Amino acid sequence: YSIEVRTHSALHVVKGAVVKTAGSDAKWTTSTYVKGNKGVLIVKAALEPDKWGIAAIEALANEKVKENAPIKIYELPREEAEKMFGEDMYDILKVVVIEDWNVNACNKEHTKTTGEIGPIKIRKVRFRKSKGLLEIHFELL
Repeated sequence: YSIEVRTHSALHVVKGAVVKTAGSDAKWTTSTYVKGNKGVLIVKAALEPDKWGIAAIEALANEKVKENAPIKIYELPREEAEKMFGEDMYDILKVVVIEDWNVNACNKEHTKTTGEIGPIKIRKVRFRKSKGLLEIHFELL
């Protein structure tokens, strides 16, 4: 797999890892970004994490990677998708679903399973109190 195909599949894993810890406080992904082996996820959240709740994310991320879960893909019509899933899928349709972790209508090339992507390490986490946003830098090995 390409260095960025992997990277991009990580976005979904990291996202689900965020949802697990933050719960409802992960309001939505405002944006993402990919460059080489390095990625950035930006989420709208009320409060900021506490070092523990940052290691927890890198941990949940890597845990999902270590259980080599299938990155399920559905190419469904405009509707039908919405009945099967719903609001939780937005930021014909191409929907990427990591069972019980993340549902996302992404439109790019992904690895087949979480294993392929490999180890995820969180580099830096920035919070903007001004805007209510959480920025999460990471890269693969």
